[PDB]
Amino acid sequence: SGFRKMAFPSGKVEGCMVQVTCGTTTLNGLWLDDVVYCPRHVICTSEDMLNPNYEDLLIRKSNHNFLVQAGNVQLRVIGHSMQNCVLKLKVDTANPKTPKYKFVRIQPGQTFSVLACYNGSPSGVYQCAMRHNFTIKGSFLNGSCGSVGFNIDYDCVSFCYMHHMELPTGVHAGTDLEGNFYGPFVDRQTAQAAGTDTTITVNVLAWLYAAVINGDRWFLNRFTTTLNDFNLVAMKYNYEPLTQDHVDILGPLSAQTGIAVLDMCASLKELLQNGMNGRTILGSALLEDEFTPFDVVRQC
Amino acid sequence: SGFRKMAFPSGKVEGCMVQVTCGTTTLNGLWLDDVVYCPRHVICTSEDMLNPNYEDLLIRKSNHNFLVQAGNVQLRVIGHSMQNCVLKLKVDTANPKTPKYKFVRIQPGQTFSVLACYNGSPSGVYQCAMRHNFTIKGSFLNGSCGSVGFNIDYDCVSFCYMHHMELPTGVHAGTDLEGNFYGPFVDRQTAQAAGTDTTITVNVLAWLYAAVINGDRWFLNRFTTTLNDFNLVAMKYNYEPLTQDHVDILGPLSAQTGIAVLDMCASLKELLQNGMNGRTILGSALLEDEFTPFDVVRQCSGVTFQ
Ligand SMILES: CN(C)c1ccc(N(Cc2cc(Cl)cs2)C(=O)Cc2cncc3cccc(O)c23)cc1
Ligand SMILES: CN(C)c1ccc(N(Cc2cc(Cl)cs2)C(=O)Cc2cncc3cccc(O)c23)cc1
Repeated sequence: SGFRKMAFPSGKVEGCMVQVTCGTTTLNGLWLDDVVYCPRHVICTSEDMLNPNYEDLLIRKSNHNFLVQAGNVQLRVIGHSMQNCVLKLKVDTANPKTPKYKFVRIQPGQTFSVLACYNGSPSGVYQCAMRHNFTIKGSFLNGSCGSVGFNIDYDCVSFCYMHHMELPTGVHAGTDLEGNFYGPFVDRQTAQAAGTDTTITVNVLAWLYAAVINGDRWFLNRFTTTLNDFNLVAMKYNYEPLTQDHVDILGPLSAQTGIAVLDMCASLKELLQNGMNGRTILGSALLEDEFTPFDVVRQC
Repeated sequence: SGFRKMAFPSGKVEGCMVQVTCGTTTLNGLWLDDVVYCPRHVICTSEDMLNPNYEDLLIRKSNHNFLVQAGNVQLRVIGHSMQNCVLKLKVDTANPKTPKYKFVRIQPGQTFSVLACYNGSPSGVYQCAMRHNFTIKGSFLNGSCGSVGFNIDYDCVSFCYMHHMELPTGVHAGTDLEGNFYGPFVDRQTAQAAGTDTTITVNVLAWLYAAVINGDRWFLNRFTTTLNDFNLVAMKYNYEPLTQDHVDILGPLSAQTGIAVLDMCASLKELLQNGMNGRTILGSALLEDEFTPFDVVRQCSGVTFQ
């Protein structure tokens, strides 16, 4: 039984974490084969941060400017090029602990594990998901830039997030492992604000199905709804409109529990329309949208 | 900024995880040096677990009736011994991935990461607190037996938990890597139930302390309280009575954030006598007692681990 906000075994990612130092700026890097990936604003300073010209600032750099320390070893960088907002660094030695890896770009609502690191050494691991405003809510302090999000399915590790900045609202933004920012954000200190965050409707329903598996059924009702009726209620509560694709992906859980997906929407509709009543679902007194349908099946 | 349920990096632990197979039963082991640790109920069949005779099922076993495997590699068993509810298995090859480790037993209210393993392969890591009925609100299925709980201090691992059973309330309990059970539990299949629980007060205060640091400060009030005044209300609401040493542990937080402990105990006392009134603290509709003060220090200072 049981259900928890469980993350992935971080061991693969820890063996790839290095500490990149450029000038007086020190952030973590990700050492994969002969390349060390890190946010390109490592070459930037606060003065340049407003509207930096990275290509201009990069050609003014040489390999003797970049200090990479994988524990007690200084790494001989032999190449510096850019790829969007991710800075890549060629080195003479491939990382011995490099796992089978792949670079992916996730869609909003997808969950991934984050290895929070400071000065190249891991500090902790937690589970995050990509909000629909293209931000994440993880715990990050200054110097955590370069920490990565990932998802280990099979031996292969799917890198999908690199941490770059924290927004004024406290949420965090980043890029895929190719430097493309999630959302409209750019690697500049200029005023950027996060769009209003909608609740993940599909993940809450998947989380509910997990509860039924574990035995909680108080939220269930005899009602059902048409899909159009439910999304009209959902946006009233700042929820995400639910696609037919979302219904199809919730089918696998529907079969195992016997509850129709739209039948489960009615329980969600009543739950929003009434409240938690003090009772809890899986120990949570709120509705958890950080569990994709895949997460529910994998753990249950 | 931001607050998350964060666990220790599992990498040191993953390199100790092995599978153990005795007879028909397969479960997880922990390979440290030339000895692997697994719960002693591996030798048991479901028929035998009704009335087990653990001493006698040992000597019947031979040194080749334990199929231990580290990935595809298969380890060669030298000898076996039982230490309480934990079975120790000597093997020919000492583990080259053995980290700086030590066996610790945590007191209730302590938190620790629990790497979840199935068939000797790590599957997930999550943070658990030792509840005061001595159980764990964790996620476990069949084959999860042998998963261990641990803490990382400096570069030293602290193995503190081993998972054996699942109670019928959906909670879990086990031992302290020396076979010594946590709470009134035995490793047999005969009618064990989880005792009534009390909220960990000190981990609630630290959690509220975190809310202040990450902006959320609605709950603060001008008043202050006193241990005896507060604790009297605490027993009524099935809360832990707050002791002297609890405040000293929370002392660093009160200094770093600037509001007094007994001032903050007041914000809890009013909260536990008025409800949250629809407000959410760090976006949670209920109080969280699964964050020790050292846990939030680890997250508000970013203590790295080598
Ligand atoms: C000059 N330099 C090294 C530098 C480094 C980081 C930043 N920024 C601002 C921007 C980054 C980008 Cl990209 C566009 S603006 C950061 O946001 C850093 C940061 C990252 N994660 C968590 C944090 C938590 C608290 C405070 C922080 O500063 C945090 C600015 C300049
Ligand atoms: C025969 N054998 C190896 C065996 C191993 C474990 C058990 N038990 C029952 C007892 C364990 C102890 Cl100690 C005293 S009774 C377990 O509880 C195992 C278990 C653990 N966690 C999650 C589970 C989820 C579903 C089903 C499970 O069986 C789960 C019974 C027999």
